[PDB]
Amino acid sequence: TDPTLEWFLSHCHIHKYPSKSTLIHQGEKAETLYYIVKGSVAVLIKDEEGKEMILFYLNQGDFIGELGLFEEGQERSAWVRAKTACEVAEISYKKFRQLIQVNPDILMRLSAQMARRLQVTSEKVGNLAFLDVTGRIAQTLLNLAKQPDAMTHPDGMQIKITRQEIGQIVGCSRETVGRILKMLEDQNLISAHGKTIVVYGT
Amino acid sequence: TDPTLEWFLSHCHIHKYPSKSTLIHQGEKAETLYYIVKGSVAVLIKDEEGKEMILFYLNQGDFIGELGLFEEGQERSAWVRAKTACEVAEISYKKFRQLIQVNPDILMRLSAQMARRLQVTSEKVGNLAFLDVTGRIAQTLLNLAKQPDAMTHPDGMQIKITRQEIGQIVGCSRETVGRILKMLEDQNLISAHGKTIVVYG
Ligand SMILES: Nc1ncnc2c1ncn2[C@@H]1O[C@@H]2COP(=O)(O)O[C@H]2[C@H]1O
Ligand SMILES: Nc1ncnc2c1ncn2[C@@H]1O[C@@H]2COP(=O)(O)O[C@H]2[C@H]1O
Ligand SMILES: Nc1ncnc2c1ncn2[C@@H]1O[C@@H]2COP(=O)(O)O[C@H]2[C@H]1O
Ligand SMILES: Nc1ncnc2c1ncn2[C@@H]1O[C@@H]2COP(=O)(O)O[C@H]2[C@H]1O
Repeated sequence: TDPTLEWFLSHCHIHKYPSKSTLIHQGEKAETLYYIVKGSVAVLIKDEEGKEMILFYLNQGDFIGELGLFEEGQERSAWVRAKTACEVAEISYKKFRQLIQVNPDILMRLSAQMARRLQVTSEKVGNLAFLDVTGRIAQTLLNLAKQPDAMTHPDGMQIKITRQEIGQIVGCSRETVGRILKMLEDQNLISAHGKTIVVYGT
Repeated sequence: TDPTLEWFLSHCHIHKYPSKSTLIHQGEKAETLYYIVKGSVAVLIKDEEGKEMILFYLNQGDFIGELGLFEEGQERSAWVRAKTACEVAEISYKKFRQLIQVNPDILMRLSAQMARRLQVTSEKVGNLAFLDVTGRIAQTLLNLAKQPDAMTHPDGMQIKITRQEIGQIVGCSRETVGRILKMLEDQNLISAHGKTIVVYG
């Protein structure tokens, strides 16, 4: 098994949250670090009109609220809401700074996740800068197809995903998502089989 | 004037890069960490057609090429180009991982810069998703006029930047930048005094 996590978790409080609950309130003062024992979450930023953007999906095995760890007086950089019911560990920054001196691997794992997040977020900047809505929705589909949650299909990878949520990822209305998907079918690039979406040539 | 940082540099091998040189190409196998002693660099990504986007500006006191540190077999995720002449400290991941075990403070310092970079890059995501090109150019000029290299001017603040570099930051053609600037002058919000730009306010 993993003694390091075990060791890490023995210094945490664990708490459970129902689906759709807000784990992190943007703007708040950061003093605590979190680790997802079970579940999945969305990280998201808002427009001044209430519009929500989904930055990132995090799951079992992810730290959360780590960005304020390295400087005192930081505030949460974004919102995090419980995608499913979650089981979440919690430890203060101070205590977590102490664990680091005993075993820096826990910091390595955390920074490993920051590095990954930075790479992917950077790619998202690129999509936003270089691609129109159509292009962005295509890359979004290709990426979801590459996920392990992607069911295998004769014609390609099969994903299940809401239009609304596709909109929150690329930054457009769900109506716009729908019209674009319908065009991608016509172009014979995907299929919209009721619930799922089959991404051809994946 | 910093015990840990010197301690860190003492293990580094220094290299100098002339302006406009590329320290890191995207795709390379990551096996080295960098630290900027002097100078400034641009981190950027290219598009399949060659269009360039500036992700971040890094300066004296910034690690570079740290994203490949935590997993092996990784590849450099972007290009880093010398914006000026640079004095850069360098060290292998292998030897760097040992510095961590000896003193994890050096990791905390590294990780602290990574944290900031994620916040600012997520902010950029917001910028691009919620603001039209006009919006982004305005915001950009403001941010530039709040810089320390922002010379002072009686009408406001003055900055020196090309339209090319403005489009690389906000993601538009240099012909788009020009057109938007003309409009900002029309609104008496800036002045195109040749090379430089006066930002009223
Ligand atoms: N671009 C991103 N990719 C992944 N996780 C993010 C991103 N932006 C913010 N987060 C997470 O959102 C959390 C909310 O507040 P913190 O800044 O405390 O810590 C944050 C990060 O863990
Ligand atoms: N630039 C944008 N234009 C429209 N909706 C956006 C934008 N950026 C983010 N969104 C969000 O994306 C969501 C997708 O579908 P909704 O109609 O539910 O509501 C949408 C908005 O909240
Ligand atoms: N969004 C970003 N903000 C700051 N620095 C970045 C960003 N994206 C990439 N870099 C730097 O670009 C470097 C090039 O390759 P690495 O992945 O080795 O390490 C990278 C980071 O140091
Ligand atoms: N979406 C974009 N459209 C056009 N140029 C872009 C875009 N995103 C980044 N760029 C870059 O921005 C640069 C600014 O001026 P150029 O026309 O010289 O070349 C441009 C491109 O390399």
